[PDB]
Amino acid sequence: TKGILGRKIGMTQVFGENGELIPVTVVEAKENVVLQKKTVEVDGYNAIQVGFEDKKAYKKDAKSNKYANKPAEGHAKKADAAPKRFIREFRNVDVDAYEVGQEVSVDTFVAGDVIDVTGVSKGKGFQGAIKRHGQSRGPMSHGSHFHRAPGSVGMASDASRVFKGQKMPGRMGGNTVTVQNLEVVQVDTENKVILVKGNVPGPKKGLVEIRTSIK
Amino acid sequence: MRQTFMANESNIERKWYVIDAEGQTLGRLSSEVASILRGKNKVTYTPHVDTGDYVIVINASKIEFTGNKETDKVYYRHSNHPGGIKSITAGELRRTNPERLIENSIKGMLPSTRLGEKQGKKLFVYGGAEHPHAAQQPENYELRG
Amino acid sequence: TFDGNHVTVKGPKGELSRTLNERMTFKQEENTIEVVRPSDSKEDRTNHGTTRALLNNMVQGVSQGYVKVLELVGVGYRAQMQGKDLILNVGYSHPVEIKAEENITFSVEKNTVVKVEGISKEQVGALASNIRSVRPPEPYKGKGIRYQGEYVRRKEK
Amino acid sequence: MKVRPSVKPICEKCKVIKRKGKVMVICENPKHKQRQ
RNA sequence: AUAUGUUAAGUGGAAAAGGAUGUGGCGUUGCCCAGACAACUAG
RNA sequence: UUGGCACCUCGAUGUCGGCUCAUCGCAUCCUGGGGCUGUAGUCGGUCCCAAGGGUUGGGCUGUUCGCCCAUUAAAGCGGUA
RNA sequence: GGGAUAAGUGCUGAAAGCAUCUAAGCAUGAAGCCCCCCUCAAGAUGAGAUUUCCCAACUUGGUUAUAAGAUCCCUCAAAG
Ligand SMILES: [Mg+2]
Ligand SMILES: [Mg+2]
Ligand SMILES: [Mg+2]
Ligand SMILES: [Mg+2]
Ligand SMILES: [Mg+2]
Ligand SMILES: [Mg+2]
Ligand SMILES: [Mg+2]
Ligand SMILES: [Mg+2]
Ligand SMILES: [Mg+2]
Ligand SMILES: [Mg+2]
Ligand SMILES: [Mg+2]
Ligand SMILES: [Mg+2]
Ligand SMILES: [Mg+2]
Ligand SMILES: [Mg+2]
Ligand SMILES: [Mg+2]
Ligand SMILES: [Mg+2]
Ligand SMILES: [Mg+2]
Ligand SMILES: [Mg+2]
Ligand SMILES: [Mg+2]
Ligand SMILES: [Mg+2]
Ligand SMILES: [Mg+2]
Ligand SMILES: [Mg+2]
Ligand SMILES: [Mg+2]
Ligand SMILES: [Mg+2]
Ligand SMILES: [Mg+2]
Ligand SMILES: [Mg+2]
Ligand SMILES: [Mn+2]
Ligand SMILES: [Mn+2]
Ligand SMILES: [Mn+2]
Ligand SMILES: [Mn+2]
Ligand SMILES: [Mn+2]
Ligand SMILES: [Mn+2]
Ligand SMILES: [Mn+2]
Ligand SMILES: [Mn+2]
Ligand SMILES: [Mn+2]
Ligand SMILES: [Mn+2]
Ligand SMILES: [Mn+2]
Ligand SMILES: [Mn+2]
Ligand SMILES: [Mn+2]
Ligand SMILES: [Mn+2]
Ligand SMILES: [Mn+2]
Ligand SMILES: [Mn+2]
Ligand SMILES: [Mn+2]
Ligand SMILES: [Mn+2]
Ligand SMILES: [Mn+2]
Ligand SMILES: [Mn+2]
Ligand SMILES: [Mn+2]
Repeated sequence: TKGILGRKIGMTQVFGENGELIPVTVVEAKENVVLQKKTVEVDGYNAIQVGFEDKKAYKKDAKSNKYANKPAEGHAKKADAAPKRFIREFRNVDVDAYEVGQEVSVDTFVAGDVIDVTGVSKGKGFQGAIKRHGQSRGPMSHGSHFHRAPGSVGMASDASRVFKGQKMPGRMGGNTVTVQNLEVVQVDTENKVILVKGNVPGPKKGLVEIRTSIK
Repeated sequence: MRQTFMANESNIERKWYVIDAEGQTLGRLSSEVASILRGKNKVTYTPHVDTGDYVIVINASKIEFTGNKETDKVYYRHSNHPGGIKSITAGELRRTNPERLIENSIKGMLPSTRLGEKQGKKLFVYGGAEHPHAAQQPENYELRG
Repeated sequence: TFDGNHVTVKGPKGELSRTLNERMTFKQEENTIEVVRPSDSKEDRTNHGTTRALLNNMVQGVSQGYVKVLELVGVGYRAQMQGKDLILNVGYSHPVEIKAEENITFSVEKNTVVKVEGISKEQVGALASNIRSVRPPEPYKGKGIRYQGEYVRRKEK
Repeated sequence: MKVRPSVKPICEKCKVIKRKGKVMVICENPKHKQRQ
């Protein structure tokens, strides 16, 4: 069990020993530091809180999130770290190896390791039924005045509401998605890059959390 | 409108009591406690206000059943989603979270009216034998009849 | 031999081992006792008769235990181990793990002849019900794990 | 077990008994069992 | 609440022909210490 | 289902079949677990448990049905105006 | 993978000297039941927890600006 945070840089090919052509997503994990140890003792459960990418300066008196605020300052300073821009827990770690101040580094993931990867899923807008649930369209032609409408939405006078399940248009792109069982392909310790077999759900520059596969 | 005492919030005091479920039938402990909770027990009872005392029921785990119903009496629940009824739980409730078995069971014998609602919020059921609420200094109370 | 402990009529036999519940609420008699037929009052007579029966079945096997014998009437036959009979039985394409140390359960090895070797007839009847459970007596060429002395009806291909 | 509303012994080896709250035949013949 | 019994199915808190060593009452009877039911030994 | 009755609606409760979207029952078509078998094996018949999921594309007909061609593990039956 | 179960298969067992899976008590057993798997979720008013941040002047409970902290407004997009 292990995990690291990382920014999705994008996709490329790479070549197997057999000439096998393996699509790859390039994840990048510069500068993750453990920030807090969550024990059953105080926090009630077990977790390692890792702080991803580095961010600026001090309670510097200005507009952006780019600059850390006093609460962050104190949280990072309890960990002797510069303030970080993404922070996540991993429960299901080894919770004892891991002392608070330390870096995690890419080298923890070894090539051929199979993993699960979390991350929020790109982002379509308010979307129609045919795009959002795949539903077949009505006929064009043959006099139809039906194309992209979600169908009948219910019964007659018996189910006299619309059932709570019903699926219809709206926002598409949120929702965290994790995808199961992907090989680590290489790990490039020089740039902190790590190659992942297949595609991980981001947009681009999306934060993704790689962790050791479950099942 | 000759005479008839009505208890004000000025004119009312709320006592705390602890009940040992251990050794009792579910329904009988339930009804006795519900009357305790509604104040239906003081001579100064008055309907439009919460006249009741606090009840902490203890060792909820040891509550018992009469019939062959540890297995035969199911609780249902529906999620307001289609076909999302949930048959689950029998005297399995008494196994995990019996605090709710006693809680909901007692609470089903109070009126469904905001007063009755506040009244239900005066109960405290612990499967173990050790309430947090020692500071309220509850008096131990024996089940009548 | 004639040694058994008592308290709240839930008392271990002094030889080897025991521990058991009683249904309580019943007339009881020392040593062998009797009256499986009737006691106490009402149709609880059945229950008490099961009590006398259980304790009697208990004392009967503590000095001389009863052991079921199982014969493997097929071309395959189980080997042995210090905690298992190693049932490579019939021809299912793998050996199965088996057995437990609970109370006392001995192994056996005699080229297709095995035995539970417990104390009380309930534990023996159980571990052997399951030792015989792994394959069944298919009534043609009669093949399969078989309790010794069992009727095993057959039929025509 | 043949599963029927009616339950009577099948043959003069058969015996009737309750077993789950259900009356059942026990004829010893494999194709003569019953349980209402 | 009281006194005496019943019911173990939640019967109570839906249903029939038909089916069952489910239990309770009330009777009438044939074999029983000359040994019977059942079990076990002998055709 | 075909009906009987005429209790709601005649100052209006749109109607067959398809299309879109489904939802539920179990008297289960497939799949999972078993009993009996006139069950050797491979298949099957029949009953029992089980409703999680699944349950096809065409020719003819407005068709629902139905026959047929070709596939499928299977090409389930009913409720929801 | 684990737990409990159905039909079923049984073990021990009297009522009913036998016999019987059952009434006491045990063991086994399904794509189904629960946990496991994925997302949501403290308006869970039962409103939870952890870490860090800020910290007074006036007062006949309060009053007013401020701090931590944001937002308006402005350049934007991976968001809409
Ligand atoms: Mg468009
Ligand atoms: Mg109980
Ligand atoms: Mg609890
Ligand atoms: Mg209401
Ligand atoms: Mg039937
Ligand atoms: Mg059973
Ligand atoms: Mg009812
Ligand atoms: Mg009639
Ligand atoms: Mg009847
Ligand atoms: Mg009678
Ligand atoms: Mg009678
Ligand atoms: Mg007479
Ligand atoms: Mg729709
Ligand atoms: Mg049928
Ligand atoms: Mg189904
Ligand atoms: Mg579904
Ligand atoms: Mg077709
Ligand atoms: Mg064909
Ligand atoms: Mg098949
Ligand atoms: Mg059809
Ligand atoms: Mg349908
Ligand atoms: Mg168990
Ligand atoms: Mg809120
Ligand atoms: Mg509050
Ligand atoms: Mg909150
Ligand atoms: Mg503008
Ligand atoms: Mn289409
Ligand atoms: Mn139009
Ligand atoms: Mn058009
Ligand atoms: Mn309409
Ligand atoms: Mn009485
Ligand atoms: Mn009923
Ligand atoms: Mn009748
Ligand atoms: Mn009609
Ligand atoms: Mn009319
Ligand atoms: Mn008329
Ligand atoms: Mn009108
Ligand atoms: Mn109208
Ligand atoms: Mn069925
Ligand atoms: Mn089958
Ligand atoms: Mn279906
Ligand atoms: Mn199990
Ligand atoms: Mn016996
Ligand atoms: Mn909070
Ligand atoms: Mn003051
Ligand atoms: Mn500020
Ligand atoms: Mn860009």
